[PDB]
Amino acid sequence: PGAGAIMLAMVLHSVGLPLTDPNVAAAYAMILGIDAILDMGATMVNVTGDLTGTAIVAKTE
Amino acid sequence: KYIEYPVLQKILIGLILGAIVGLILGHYGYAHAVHTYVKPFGDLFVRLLKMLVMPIVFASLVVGAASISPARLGRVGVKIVVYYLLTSAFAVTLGIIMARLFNPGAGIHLAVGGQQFQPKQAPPLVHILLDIVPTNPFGALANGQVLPTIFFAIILGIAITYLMNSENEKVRKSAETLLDAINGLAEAMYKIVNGVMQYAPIGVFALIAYVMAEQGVHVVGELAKVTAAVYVGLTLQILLVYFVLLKIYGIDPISFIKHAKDAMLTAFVTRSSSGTLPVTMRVAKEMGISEGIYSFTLPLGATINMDGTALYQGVCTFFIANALGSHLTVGQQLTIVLTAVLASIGTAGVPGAGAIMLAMVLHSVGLPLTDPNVAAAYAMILGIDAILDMGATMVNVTGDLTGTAIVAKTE
Amino acid sequence: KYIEYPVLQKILIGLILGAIVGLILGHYGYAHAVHTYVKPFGDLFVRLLKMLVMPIVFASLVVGAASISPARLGRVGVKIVVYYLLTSAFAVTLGIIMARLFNPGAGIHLAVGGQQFQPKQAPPLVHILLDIVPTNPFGALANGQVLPTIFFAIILGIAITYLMNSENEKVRKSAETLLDAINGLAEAMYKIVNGVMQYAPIGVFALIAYVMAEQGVHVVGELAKVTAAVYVGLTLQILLVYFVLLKIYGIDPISFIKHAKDAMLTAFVTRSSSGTLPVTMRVAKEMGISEGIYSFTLPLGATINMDGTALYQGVCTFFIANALGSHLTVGQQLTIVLTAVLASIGTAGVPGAGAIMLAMVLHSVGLPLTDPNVAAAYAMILGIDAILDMGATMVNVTGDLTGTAIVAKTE
Amino acid sequence: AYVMAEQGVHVVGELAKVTAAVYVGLTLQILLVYFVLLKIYGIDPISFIKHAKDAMLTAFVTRSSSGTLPV
Ligand SMILES: N[C@@H](CC(=O)O)C(=O)O
Ligand SMILES: N[C@@H](CC(=O)O)C(=O)O
Ligand SMILES: N[C@@H](CC(=O)O)C(=O)O
Ligand code: NA
Ligand code: NA
Ligand code: NA
Ligand code: NA
Repeated sequence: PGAGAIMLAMVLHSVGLPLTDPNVAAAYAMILGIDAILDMGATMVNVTGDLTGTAIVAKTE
Repeated sequence: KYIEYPVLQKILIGLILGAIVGLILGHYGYAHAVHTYVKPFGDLFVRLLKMLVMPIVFASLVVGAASISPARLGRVGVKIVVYYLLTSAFAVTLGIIMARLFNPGAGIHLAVGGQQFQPKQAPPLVHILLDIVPTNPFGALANGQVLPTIFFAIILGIAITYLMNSENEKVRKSAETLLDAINGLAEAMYKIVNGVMQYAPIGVFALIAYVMAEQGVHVVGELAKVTAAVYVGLTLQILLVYFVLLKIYGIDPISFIKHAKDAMLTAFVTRSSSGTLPVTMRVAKEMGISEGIYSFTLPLGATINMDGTALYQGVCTFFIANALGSHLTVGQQLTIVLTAVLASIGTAGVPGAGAIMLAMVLHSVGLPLTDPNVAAAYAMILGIDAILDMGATMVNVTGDLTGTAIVAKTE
Repeated sequence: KYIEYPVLQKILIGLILGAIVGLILGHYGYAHAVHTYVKPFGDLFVRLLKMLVMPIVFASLVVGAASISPARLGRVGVKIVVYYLLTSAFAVTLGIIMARLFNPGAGIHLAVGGQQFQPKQAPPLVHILLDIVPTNPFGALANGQVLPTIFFAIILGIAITYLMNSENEKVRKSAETLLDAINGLAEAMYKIVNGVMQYAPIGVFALIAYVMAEQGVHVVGELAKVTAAVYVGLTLQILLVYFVLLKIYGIDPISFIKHAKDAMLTAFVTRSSSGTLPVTMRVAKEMGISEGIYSFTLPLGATINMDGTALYQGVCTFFIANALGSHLTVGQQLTIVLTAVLASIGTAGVPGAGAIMLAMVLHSVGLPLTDPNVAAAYAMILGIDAILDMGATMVNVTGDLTGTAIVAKTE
Repeated sequence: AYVMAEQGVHVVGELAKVTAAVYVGLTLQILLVYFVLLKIYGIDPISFIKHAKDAMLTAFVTRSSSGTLPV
């Protein structure tokens, strides 16, 4: 759970914004407060696409 | 090589210039370049200004407690305290009354729902007290320790004094040799505090160079709203309270700022009351106040009386409760004042420790630091921080000087 | 009970005696027993000689900067600087030109082939300078800190001078009391520095008792050859550079070592410029140099001008390049100079910190320390180290007296 | 590829000589002690290395008895 929210950092760093700047971290924080609420829907489609990835490959094997 | 242009010209010249060099280089993303190249010159300034604090506070206080009555320290003190608290207490309610008039934080919707908790609290008072009495004064000196130094120099000056009215007039010889040389030092340091101060022009340019590059950019929207209510609030303390308390105690308000700036401007750009002190003290002397007063109301004020911190502490505490829509109202409004006085008395005398203190006052009301949106909002303030810190410090100091001058025109 | 046989007899007496007790005790495997039994006496000497460094450096400078014009400090400084750089940069070339003349390391076959890497570099200059300004000068004293101390006593001395030129003749009284009592101290230290130095005969005996015991036996084969190359390189800096710069500046070259040894025989046997300095300074005074010079050019050179270090740092860099067969040639020979200077300026004033710096100079050229045969070769030098360290320090110090006496004959 | 890259160059002077001393010492344990104890115990000395290498060429290159063991 939410290691994706921690990972969100990597993807932030790739573009401009760096984590050190208060308003970067200010916004990220807010997101870290809505996080497991996202994480729910997130995980249900991390797995649903794992099942469709299996079923449609074995329907071809 | 200037050769010597006047200082309050070059000082005020580098201030308005490096503020623009800083803001331009800052908003064009160079603030790191600025923190590489410029910064270390605005450092050397504060470096030299610190270098003096330890002798100049110890020396000047031995002398000044020798050249005043034990009776009168003890009156000037109880005076400065009950004046210090009253000024500090006013600055909070003058902050609440600015975040009520303005509205920073409101208009960023972000509420949250959990407290207190439980919570904790208790400043270990007993230990802070026993602590002003140092156990090696050589020690105390040797590593910062201004408050425990005070309580020595006061004890020493009082004892030398006593040595001079003693029967055997061999000791009164020694008693003089000591107190002369001690004054030798103190006097010397006030000469060095002019030395540095010809460096100030550079140091002042290169300080708001860096402070304006690396945090001007953040003065935006609802954060900008926190600046204005604080700034317009600090420059309302100056006018509504000091000039009034100077006028009332019949000391000239405009001649007072006429003493200056020197310490008003080293307070602003350094954002260090402790680093200011030498300059702060040399504008006590140069304005004629008595040494047995100013060398003990100013090193105590440099920590205990931070009107400018406990103002921003008021209005920052409002911003983070506004951004969450938690309306604070009767009881808390009143327990902000108490605790932001506390939090500033409180704060240390160095850069943005007032902001770190801001945590004690938040936790005092509902909101606790752990809750992401609490912290999200606090983080934002931690980006407008050094910009508040400047004005905060310049009033933390100007309230010390008016405190001094107004107590000493009664004594 | 000697009762008092002459000092340079009894110090030169235990020197040539204890080098023989030590080599006999050490090559017959006892060097442990000698670091048990003898050593605490060679120690107690360096103990006593340290004890003074702090007052004697502080007090004397205050006085010497008071007793001269701010102008002339500024002029004796820039001089001593551009002198010191120049002496140090020759000493590497005179070290290169000795490990070219001898051949230390070549004749041991051990090659390796991986560099640079990348590599790194940049002494943080900004911060070493800003550091010479201490922020607690009580502090700085209270713990070693010689360079920050210098930057105070110079500003204090200068401040006092100005106080004696002030209208109010009550502060001129205080000013005198101070500078007088301060000179009270300085003077006193110079008396105790004779106290010890009657102990030096024992101490010198008991220092090379040990350094020769535990490191003589290693002066063998390719290692003896770096010794010869450095030692013959060192007593040829003395002759070709000092005596020549002394003659030229019209000061008597033989009457100069005739000032001595004292500072020449504590520098050698302590291997500490910092522990010497009391004896280094007392033979600046005793030979008639003015205090407003020697109490500022001897504590600065005590760290900044290390001729004997920057010499063995060139010929040790060679030894390690030759043992690996890594030939250095055009570009590196010149950037050994630059670096072995930097590395000695550079080195700390205490035992074998120069052998520890040798690393910084190895990595400036190809070889990195990690590779087994670089470190194998470096390990051998760490066993000839305190033996090189002796002469090395004796010329670090001798290059500060000459640098002092030749600048003071110009001022 | 690597062990020769980062440690071949050092086999030089007195160091090459411990190499020679060990290496010629090791291929003389093989001959004088194994082949002889194999012969004597009536197992075929050349048919024994003929078992191999496999365990002889992972033992050499891994420098791990523990990592060899499966082979
Ligand atoms: N740096 C401030 C403290 C603060 O308000 O953050 C001062 O010297 O007063
Ligand atoms: N022992 C030397 C330092 C060195 O060359 O290792 C000194 O005091 O100058
Ligand atoms: N690498 C060796 C051990 C050794 O001789 O260093 C082994 O696996 O047997
Ligand atoms: Na203050
Ligand atoms: Na405070
Ligand atoms: Na030296
Ligand atoms: Na050095």
